[PDB]
Amino acid sequence: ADEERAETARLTSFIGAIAIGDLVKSTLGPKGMDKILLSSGRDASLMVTNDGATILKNIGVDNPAAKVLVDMS
Amino acid sequence: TDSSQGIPQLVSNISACQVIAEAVRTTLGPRGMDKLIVDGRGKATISNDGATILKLLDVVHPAAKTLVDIAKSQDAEVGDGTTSVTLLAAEFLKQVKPYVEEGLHPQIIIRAFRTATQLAVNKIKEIAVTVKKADKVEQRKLLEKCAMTALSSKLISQQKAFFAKMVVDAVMMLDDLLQLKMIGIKKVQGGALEDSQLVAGVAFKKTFSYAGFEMQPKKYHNPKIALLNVELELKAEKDNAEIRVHTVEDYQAIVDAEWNILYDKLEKIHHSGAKVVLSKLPIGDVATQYFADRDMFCAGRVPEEDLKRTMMACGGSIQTSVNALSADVLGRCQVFEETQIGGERYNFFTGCPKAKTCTFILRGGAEQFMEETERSLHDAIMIVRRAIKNDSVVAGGGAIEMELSKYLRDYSRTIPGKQQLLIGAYAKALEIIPRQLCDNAGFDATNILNKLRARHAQGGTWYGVDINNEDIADNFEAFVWEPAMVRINALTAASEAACLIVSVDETIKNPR
Amino acid sequence: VEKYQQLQKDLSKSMSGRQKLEAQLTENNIVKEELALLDGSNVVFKLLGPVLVKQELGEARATVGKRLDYITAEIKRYESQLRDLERQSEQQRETLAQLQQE
Amino acid sequence: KSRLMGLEALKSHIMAAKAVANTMRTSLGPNGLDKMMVDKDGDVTVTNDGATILSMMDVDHQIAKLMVELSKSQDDEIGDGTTGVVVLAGALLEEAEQLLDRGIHPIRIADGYEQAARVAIEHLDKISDSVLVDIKDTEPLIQTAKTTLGSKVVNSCHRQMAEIAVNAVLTVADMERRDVDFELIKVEGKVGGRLEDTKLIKGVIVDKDFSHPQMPKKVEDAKIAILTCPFEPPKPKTKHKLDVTSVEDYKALQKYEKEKFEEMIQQIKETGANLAICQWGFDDEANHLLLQNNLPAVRWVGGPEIELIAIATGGRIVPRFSELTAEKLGFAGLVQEISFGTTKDKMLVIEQCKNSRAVTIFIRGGNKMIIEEAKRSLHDALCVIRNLIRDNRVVYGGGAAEISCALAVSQEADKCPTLEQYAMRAFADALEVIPMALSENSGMNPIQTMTEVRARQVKEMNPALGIDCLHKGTNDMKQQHVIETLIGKKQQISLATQMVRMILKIDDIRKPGESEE
Amino acid sequence: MLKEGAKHFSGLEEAVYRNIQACKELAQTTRTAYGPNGMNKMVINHLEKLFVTNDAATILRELEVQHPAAKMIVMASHMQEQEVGDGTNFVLVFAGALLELAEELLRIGLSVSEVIEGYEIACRKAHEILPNLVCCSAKNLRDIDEVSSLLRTSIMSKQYGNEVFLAKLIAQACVSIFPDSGHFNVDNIRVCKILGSGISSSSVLHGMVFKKETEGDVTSVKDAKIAVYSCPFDGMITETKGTVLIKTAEELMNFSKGEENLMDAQVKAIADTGANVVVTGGKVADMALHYANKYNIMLVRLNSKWDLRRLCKTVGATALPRLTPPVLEEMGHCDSVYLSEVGDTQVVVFKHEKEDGAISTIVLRGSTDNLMDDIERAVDDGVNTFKVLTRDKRLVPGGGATEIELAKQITSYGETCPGLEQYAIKKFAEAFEAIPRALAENSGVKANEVISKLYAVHQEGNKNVGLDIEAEVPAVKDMLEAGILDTYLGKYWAIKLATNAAVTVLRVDQ
Amino acid sequence: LHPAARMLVELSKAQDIEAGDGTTSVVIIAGSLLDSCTKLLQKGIHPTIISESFQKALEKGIEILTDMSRPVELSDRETLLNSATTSLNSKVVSQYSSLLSPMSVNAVMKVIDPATATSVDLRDIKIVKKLGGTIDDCELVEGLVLTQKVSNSGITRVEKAKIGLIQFCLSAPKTDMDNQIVVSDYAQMDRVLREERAYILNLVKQIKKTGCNVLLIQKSILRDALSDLALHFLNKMKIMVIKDIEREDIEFICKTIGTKPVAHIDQFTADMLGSAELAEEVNLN
Repeated sequence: ADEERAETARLTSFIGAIAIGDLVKSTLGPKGMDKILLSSGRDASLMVTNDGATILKNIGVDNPAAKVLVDMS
Repeated sequence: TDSSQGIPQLVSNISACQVIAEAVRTTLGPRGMDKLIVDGRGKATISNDGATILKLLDVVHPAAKTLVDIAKSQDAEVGDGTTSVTLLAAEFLKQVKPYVEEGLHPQIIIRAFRTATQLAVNKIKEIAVTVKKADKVEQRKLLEKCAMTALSSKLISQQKAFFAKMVVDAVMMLDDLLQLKMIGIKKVQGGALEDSQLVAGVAFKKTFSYAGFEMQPKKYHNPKIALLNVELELKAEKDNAEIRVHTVEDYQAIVDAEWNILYDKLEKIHHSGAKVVLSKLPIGDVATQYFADRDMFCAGRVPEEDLKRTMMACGGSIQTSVNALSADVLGRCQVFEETQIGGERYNFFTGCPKAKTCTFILRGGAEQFMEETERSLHDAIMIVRRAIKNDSVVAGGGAIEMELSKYLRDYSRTIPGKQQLLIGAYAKALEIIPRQLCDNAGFDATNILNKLRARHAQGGTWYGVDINNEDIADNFEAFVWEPAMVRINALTAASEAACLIVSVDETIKNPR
Repeated sequence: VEKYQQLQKDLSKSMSGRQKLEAQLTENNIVKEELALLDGSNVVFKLLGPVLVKQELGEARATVGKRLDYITAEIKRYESQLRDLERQSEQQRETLAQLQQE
Repeated sequence: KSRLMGLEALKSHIMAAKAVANTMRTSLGPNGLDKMMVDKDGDVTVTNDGATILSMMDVDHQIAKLMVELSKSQDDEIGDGTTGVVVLAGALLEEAEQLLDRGIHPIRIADGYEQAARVAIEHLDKISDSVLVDIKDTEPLIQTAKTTLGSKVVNSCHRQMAEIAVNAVLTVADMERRDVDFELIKVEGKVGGRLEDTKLIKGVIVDKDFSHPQMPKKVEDAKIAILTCPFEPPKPKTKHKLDVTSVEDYKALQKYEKEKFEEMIQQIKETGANLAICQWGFDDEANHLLLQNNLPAVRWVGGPEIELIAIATGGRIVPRFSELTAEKLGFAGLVQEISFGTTKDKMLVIEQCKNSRAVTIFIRGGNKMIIEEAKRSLHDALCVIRNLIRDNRVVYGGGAAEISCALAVSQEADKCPTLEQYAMRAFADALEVIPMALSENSGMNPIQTMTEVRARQVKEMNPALGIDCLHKGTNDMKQQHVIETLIGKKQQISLATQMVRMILKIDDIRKPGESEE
Repeated sequence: MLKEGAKHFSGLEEAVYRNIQACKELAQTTRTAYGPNGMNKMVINHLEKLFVTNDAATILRELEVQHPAAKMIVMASHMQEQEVGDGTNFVLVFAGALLELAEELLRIGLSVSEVIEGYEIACRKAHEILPNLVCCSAKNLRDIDEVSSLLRTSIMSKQYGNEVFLAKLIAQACVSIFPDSGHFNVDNIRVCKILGSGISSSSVLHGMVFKKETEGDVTSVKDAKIAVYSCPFDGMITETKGTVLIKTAEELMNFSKGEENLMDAQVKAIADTGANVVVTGGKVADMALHYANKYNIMLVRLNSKWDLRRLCKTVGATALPRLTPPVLEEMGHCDSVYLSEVGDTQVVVFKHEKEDGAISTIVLRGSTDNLMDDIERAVDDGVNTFKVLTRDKRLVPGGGATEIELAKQITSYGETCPGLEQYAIKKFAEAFEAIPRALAENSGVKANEVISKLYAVHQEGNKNVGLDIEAEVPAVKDMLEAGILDTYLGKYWAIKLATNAAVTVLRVDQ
Repeated sequence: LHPAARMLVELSKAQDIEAGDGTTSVVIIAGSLLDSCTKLLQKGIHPTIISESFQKALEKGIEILTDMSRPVELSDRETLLNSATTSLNSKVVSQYSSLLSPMSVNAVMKVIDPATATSVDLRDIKIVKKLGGTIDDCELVEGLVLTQKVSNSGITRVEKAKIGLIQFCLSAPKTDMDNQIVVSDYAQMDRVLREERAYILNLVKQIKKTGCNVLLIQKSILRDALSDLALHFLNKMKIMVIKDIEREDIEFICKTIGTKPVAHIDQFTADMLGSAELAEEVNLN
């Protein structure tokens, strides 16, 4: 219903997926540094992960890039 | 307990009058800028007239709401002048708003209005020209021209000259109207413009295929036409119901019984005589099998108006019950034919036992020339049928106004004073009307109007702007042709619309 | 209309047997006192069926308890069937009443 | 109950086409980056042309409204060039306010644009070949389905669909005498197969009903029996209680099942087509007890299907099993039991050379996205040939005509003069927008890129060559084989000024307080 | 007040200043609303219904004012209109004009009773020379032109244009048909507008004009035993059942069948109660109607309470809902009961016309009711301007000629009387020029031109103004000698009634 | 609900079960490091670098730390007494603890098999209480003190007692109350009443036939129910019926004294039947 045109979207599609590709790579690696998982559904209910698949689950993210990159990873 | 007196209320009157006038302004002219009006239900309105869009528009001004009647009063009587009168009484209300402030405010306003139109309506009716069946024309060449004339503005192809003679004859056939509702142009997929058609009865744009549809008769030298407000299908009479099964006869049972009552519905009308069963609603899977097995024609989704227009041409009746119908609520032709022009299977209903209806079959199946020709043909009707009605005919595009506005300002020097301006400005009020079509024809109206003023002065037959040509000329000679009476009507409508309101700066408004 | 009645009918029907249980239930308690009171001081007797069986004390109390219990359960049996038969009447009433009427 | 003034409203109207045509401008062709959709209901999707997106996108404004409106007829017939007029009519739209900004009638500008299409029409008329034939048009439809099957689902043209595109449209085309209807040709995906499972279907395809495969799987005759009646005791796809009040009625049922099986095996066979489409559902038990008898029995059929395949055959349906005639049976040119996918059931493909009053060509997919991405190819590739048989006329597209048709019109300007030259000038320029805009969406500098075939347009005329649409280092429309139905381009031509011609219609920009409400 | 106390919305400024202005603005409206005028005043109803009238009460009724000042007086114009036709549009403006002279006297500082009485004093003096202003009287109430000469005035006093044929058709309506000897009936004379044809096409059908459709066969007999019923057929069936259609199925086929002969019963019992016409405030019932077609009972499918009213009124009828076989109570009156087509609509007609029960019902053809309404406004007045119930009305100059006559007279006396009484009596004879100023506007001239000549014409009882060019420069019409005259009566009332309030309305400071 | 604050409510909570000691103090330890952290973060040391330095160093710490501590005999309940009591008197609660220290270390010394005295989990050890009583009425108990009892005719004192579990209903299934009834009429009830009565006695019978001297019946909600009269018929079987008992205590009596869950007559087995050398209820102290 609503056109999202090139650059401002390409920021949004980036900046989220930019934000997405980080706290995963933060965690990613053996010395990849953990990210606290946050379930806003249950209080803050938490883990602290090296897994981005968990990251997607706990805090729901909306980026089309993400939703793609969600499916990819 | 609300109201206001005073010129502010009077100015409040003209405040609305000019604005709503601006709407219709060229709305009936070919061009403008349109606002499609989608209504809170989601209902889009592009309407060529302001009137329908005025039908949409609330008027907080009883003053401007009167013209809603008057423009409609000029709309209902004709269908034109709605725009025009809307551009006139306002133009009046335009003119005198200073004159009021200039002191014309007393009732010499409304006292002067009457003779003004009274002057014209005689001078109006006199200059108009009458024709016969042998006179200037077959009486067809009148309509031929007047259809050609209306087929002119949108240029399409030159077959507009040939389409002219087409529409004339059904126009001859009914002419129980200035309006075209009982004839109508049916845009017909397939064919060419050059081959168009005119039905001597109704006919249906598209009827749809079913089981054995090429089987179901497309040809009757007479039908019995079942006009159905309702449909028939397996969803109308269930094809689906369960049963508790012991012998598989139980499987055979619930299927067989259901199949009947669908066929009951239609055989009762099939045995009520209907060879043409017209459901303006679809026919479903199992029901049309019966229609297919009956070997009597049925039609699903056929136009309700054409279905209504049928009982105009065919003298039929809409059958809201499908059960145990009869032949009088049926309908007739002395030809039911059906054939697919282009892609639309097209019912042919003619030889009808009567006609309240013909219809015009426009082919080429093409979006462009046809929609214009239609819009052009509709006014041919507005002319050619009214040309039939009134053979005395006059010419537009300033073929009159100059002379009129001349004739008036001519008499101004006798008056001079307040109503002298009513001799001059009532004169003035005329030429904004063609001033729209010079916008539409892409001209400067002024010098167009200027010379034609002089060329009704030094001239004085029909000289005036022609948007059809996009030129100026003697317009009756340009064959710009409309009867006189429609003038007098708009004249009476316009001159009366104003004078009432100028007599009112005093308007009482109460919730109680 | 007859459809409305059977549901009213079966209502108080299966209502009838369910009530007298409580008096039996009541006397089931009345005998428990006495089955707690009797050691078998004088010969204890169940009677179920046209035979009068030889009855022993210890088996009698658990019986009448079960009898108490079995009966006590049977307040629920129709209290299910109560609303059952009660409802199907009411549903048809306004219909069948008006059906009786017109 | 507030009212914009003319130009104002149009200035308010011109605020519409810009972005919505813009969406096309980086989406034009394969070098155009195609369109994406997301939903308030939470569905992110890719969209295409105008119609797909502009229907999936929702249109606020009468301009935007007319888009889908103006759009339909395009993709209906030709199917290719849909996204084009959006840019184009939007360009001319921005040419219109411009000439109003240049102080020229909204009236007049829309005037000289109309026949400005003609000098582009006559210009287009000349372009490329106004001819194609069966063995010929095979190859451009190859090319057409090259760029069709190579621009959308896969970038690899898969010659199957590329040929599946040519044949069944011909099948309805050669039936209709160099006429064909996009309704009749139909593109049907069903996933679980592959985008490399692609089927030319001139008849109906439905999963052959097996309440048992082992009880013989077979297809019989070439012909189909379309039945509202039972080919085995009937049932309307709704639960039918199977109980037996005694232990003995347990014995008689399966006999009754088989007594009517063989009887309906009898009475439908004597009617014809032992394969019989029974509109009715039925128990998987006894359905395979007829299968146990014989003749795989089609049950739980869609109510539409029977009449759908009926009308396609041109034959009727048996409404009542006591009524038996082969015309109330269907007509299969070939009934063929066909395994649907490697993943799942055999279907029964009814391929109708008897009569096909519908032709539903088939494809499968590894995903529902790609399979519809593929149908997206298929429909419009079937749409070009649709007209492209009605006229075999084709014009090398992609900006070569745009750079060219502008030649006639903008040169027709000072041939015209007064207002028409403007309405020739601000007209034709809108054409070269797209090769610009195609160079835009490419990595290409458009004015530069446009300048090139320009020199060509001075060097040569109406290049069958042109600029790379594929963004090929070489620039033709020949080497690119970018050529569109010389209908469709002009069909596309018909659309653009019409919209501007639409936005002007009457003088009423007023609203009651209802405009878009 | 200064305190928290009591209740008043008048006094201090209000009494002096604001009441007078509350006594002003609407009189200001009525100024060209009365007398010959081209003034027109749009009005919307509680219906929000756009309409134009120079009649006050129509406008008045929907006007609310916190003051009684504007409020209370309007009853007088009604008290007037209770007596007669127009002159009512003159009543208030006469007050308001002469009033605001007193606030000037209040500026000049004249005491209430000092301001009060000189008017009252001269109010006699008006009424005293008012008979000296009788220039004619009403000869033949049967004659058209005898009467049309008058009727033109209140219509003129309403509106200038249409007055003539109105004044004709109203006597062609035959105000003749009553003695008007003290016997005159505007229940037997009703204005019934056909929407259709023209208003020059508007007729007068003597006998009740009911544009309501004459339903089925016409009256049993013309001396119609009339059954006027608010709801004579509401339907005889009740379908409530198991399904409120069928549950026990045959129980349906009883009542839809058993309903209609109860409508027959009722309709037969319409023939049995004896009504030569039955009248339905509620709906017609078709079978009943068919039975009433069998029984040939004239019927009215639907009846306005207005219908039912006049029906209940003149017939002696009583409109009743009846689910029962009906009972004549309503009975008859009218001895001829017909069907007419005027504007080509079925007109239920009732005529007994006895010269006393005599029904002459004006039937207005016209294509607009608002048209026929602002018409009927003046038409309302003309008949009851004709209705004096003096066959000899002592016809006095119409149009306001008598005004200037006593302007000289009573202020010349107002001169003669001494004291602060003077201006009281002097302002009195100055109250005339208001309308000679008011209509002079719509006429298009200043009032000095008017009044100086209206003075310089001196004693005439003819020479006067209105909406005219004669009203412009000459300050001369014949508001006597042309056929525009007035009954002596409403004069006395239009004079007196307003003088009372103008006195009285000031005295109350509360 | 702050998560690093959650870590804290997580932190000492473990130290509760980790010890029950230094739990307040393991709050005191954490921040001190975290105090040193932002420093290293103001220095910018890396969280991996920061981390791996530390738990390592803790090892490095605990070593030197370890020898500071003095190994004391864990076989000697007195040395156990002394140290713990010295601990207890080096620590907060000596009031009853030191009085209860002969109890504490003993049940421990009981569940102490090794001279090592291992970890000594509290599992087999069962804390019980009795309203009132006395701190002297406190005692260790060598076999499970159980909540109340069910004896109608049931055995009060039973010994060497095979302890039955019931995970099945003994009443017959509950139909309209506890038992099997179908009646709209008394003929209906009087006929089928034969069925329910007799079998529940049989299902009762087989239990004692399965060699249950004690019966653990978990709660009648953890049950369908036991009809007390058939249970009186079962109490007539002179089994020791403990009914309405926690599944936990069932599991405790399962894990600890070895009465494993019995959901069926066949599922009565000596493994699922604990042996109570004396099971007798006591009212006193």
